[PDB]
Amino acid sequence: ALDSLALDLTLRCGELRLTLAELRRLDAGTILEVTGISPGHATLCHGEQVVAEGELVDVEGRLGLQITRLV
Amino acid sequence: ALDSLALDLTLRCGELRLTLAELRRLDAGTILEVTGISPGHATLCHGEQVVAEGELVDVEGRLGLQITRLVT
Amino acid sequence: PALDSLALDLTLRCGELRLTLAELRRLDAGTILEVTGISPGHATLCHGEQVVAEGELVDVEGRLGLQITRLV
Amino acid sequence: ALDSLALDLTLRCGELRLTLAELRRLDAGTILEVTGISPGHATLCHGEQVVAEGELVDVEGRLGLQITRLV
Repeated sequence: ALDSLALDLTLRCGELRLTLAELRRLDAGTILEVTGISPGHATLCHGEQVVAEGELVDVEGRLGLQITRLV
Repeated sequence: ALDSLALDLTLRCGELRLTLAELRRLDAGTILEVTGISPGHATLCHGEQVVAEGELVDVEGRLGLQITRLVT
Repeated sequence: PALDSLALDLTLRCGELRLTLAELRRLDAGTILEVTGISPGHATLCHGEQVVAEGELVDVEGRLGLQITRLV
Repeated sequence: ALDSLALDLTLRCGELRLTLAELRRLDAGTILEVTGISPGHATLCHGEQVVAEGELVDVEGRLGLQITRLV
């Protein structure tokens, strides 16, 4: 009777800090380096809490997340 | 001095909805369908708010975000 | 500001060297010339002969990138 | 004019266009993508005139330009 509770989850595929002044100054075409993550890796999140780890995969041209570890 | 505010940003590579039951049935190997983003793309987020859109790139093995648009 | 829209043709500069006309005449394929001004992996961003930024050369999926280390 | 004339040459290892507004807005740590060149390639220039092409080489820690084509 709560098993049916629907959770909005997001894929967190990197983390970084910028100052507000830095963020205001970003232009299209510039690349931000996002250290701390293996490229294509994503964490499955509810808000700030991690629920699962995964890899971004191609599914017939669509984006999929293949779960590698439940957390 | 507010320009000096350090913001914790995330790269968001999509979203999905799962019930508590589904989240409980979830195991290694399961492929979940992702919505809200074209593949190879990501948004730059402060909490739940988008501040930019971009494309994921590889920079000598490190992940990069090539900004395509600032949400301003 | 109207001058903000000014398109500048900037150059990546990977150092410099001085040759006499005789030397440049003698210069054949395969010769390695010593470079001054930068150490390997570095470049300046240049407008004409004016340095406007310094940075590091990176590879972006087979493309050249300049990672800015300082704006001048 | 004589063979003893000394030319100040530069290594051009890429070209790009930014507006002044874009250039004003650049921050340390951001990456600019420089299309139209193979990484490590450089042209040897007198002003805006190409006199040679080559590859950037590391020789015992020191930067060199290995000449591939004379112009």
